[PDB]
Amino acid sequence: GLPRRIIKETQRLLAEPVPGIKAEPDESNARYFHVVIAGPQDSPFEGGTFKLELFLPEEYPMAAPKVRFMTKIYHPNVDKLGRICLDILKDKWSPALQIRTVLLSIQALLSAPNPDDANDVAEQWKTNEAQAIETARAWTRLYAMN
Amino acid sequence: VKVPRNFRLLEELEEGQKGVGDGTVSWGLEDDEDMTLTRWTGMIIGPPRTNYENRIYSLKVECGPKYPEAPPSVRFVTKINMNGINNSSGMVDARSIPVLAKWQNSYSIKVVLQELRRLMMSKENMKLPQPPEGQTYN
Repeated sequence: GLPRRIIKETQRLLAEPVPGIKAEPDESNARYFHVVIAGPQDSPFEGGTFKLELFLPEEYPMAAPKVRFMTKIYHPNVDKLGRICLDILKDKWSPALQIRTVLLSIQALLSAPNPDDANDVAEQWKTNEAQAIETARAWTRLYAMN
Repeated sequence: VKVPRNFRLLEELEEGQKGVGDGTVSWGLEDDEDMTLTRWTGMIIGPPRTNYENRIYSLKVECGPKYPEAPPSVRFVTKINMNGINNSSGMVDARSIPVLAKWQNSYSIKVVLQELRRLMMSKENMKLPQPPEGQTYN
């Protein structure tokens, strides 16, 4: 049976959305969510709209939700297949947390990136921040506007 | 539990990196930066006590936009004489391979490659004359 917790979280997402975030369940799959996060004001991603997908696996909420960026983005925490490096999506998940926490955390990651982890983009952000920010802006113009 | 394509193929990527125990089949992305997760490579070691024995077969597997609802496409790069494999293009005829002919959405790249390996084990294939080792299709 579909866990009551998933039904209630879905209702809550529809009734009280997170500002700057759209999140809707897939018509064919109640465990599958289509998410859009607006690029935060004053960040390198300002003006962009970023598509993500989220999936609630069998053992949710004991296991974390899985989340993938679908829109190409230049960010210390997002690898080349869109996988997100975020502690509460791995080690630090707990059933005390919920979908809304994950969505707010990703928005927060975009608003003010923190490059300490380890990968080429994080390294650029640490030692050549100006270029990293310009590249993130360029990719927002190129991939997050249409 | 239905796993949507974009998450299923990331699972299959991690499983392929982990590999099966004995290395008799393997799979991975053709381009490990391919966001669409569409084009994969496969590897089958020819089974023992057959005319395929010990030979390394390289394959190309395509997981289209409707995978895993729709079966993947499969092509041998290494030339192989085996029922269902076109002897000039290496393409695998889905009608000839039960796992593809009767595809179900719980199947996976691993399952397809293991099925092809089991089929090289069959009475109909195991004694088929084979081309000189190493040959490939145009």
